Amino acid sequence: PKELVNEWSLKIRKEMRVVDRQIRDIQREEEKVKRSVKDAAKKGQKDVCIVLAKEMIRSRKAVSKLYASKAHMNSVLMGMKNQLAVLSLQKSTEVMKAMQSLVKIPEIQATMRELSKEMMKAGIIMEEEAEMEIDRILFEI
Repeated sequence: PKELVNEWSLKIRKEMRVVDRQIRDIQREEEKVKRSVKDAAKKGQKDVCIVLAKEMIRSRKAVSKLYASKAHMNSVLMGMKNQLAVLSLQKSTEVMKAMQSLVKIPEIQATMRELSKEMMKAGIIMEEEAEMEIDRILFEI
């Protein structure tokens, strides 16, 4: 199954773009929240700042989880590079676990699980102090 790899690669790579895109937006959005946060600071609106702040943390986590996804994707792409050399299809216990952590990202969430079948077939398988992070970013901006 050399034919499969080439397509899968492409699919995987295509989701990678979605991932870059989604990040590009979240960041474009943080540019803005940053400004608001400042404005609200200058006008002494504490509650607007705290709130927007939670918006910011939420973003950072969002983006991070995304870059983590990009990694997982590359692990899987690598596994594809490999599958080419492994004289057939061997059960790369690597591209197993990555594609198990990948079927849990909203946007790529759907497809992945379907690629996971195509593969599994005849081949491979207290944040209570996060009330301190906000107070941090406020300061950090």
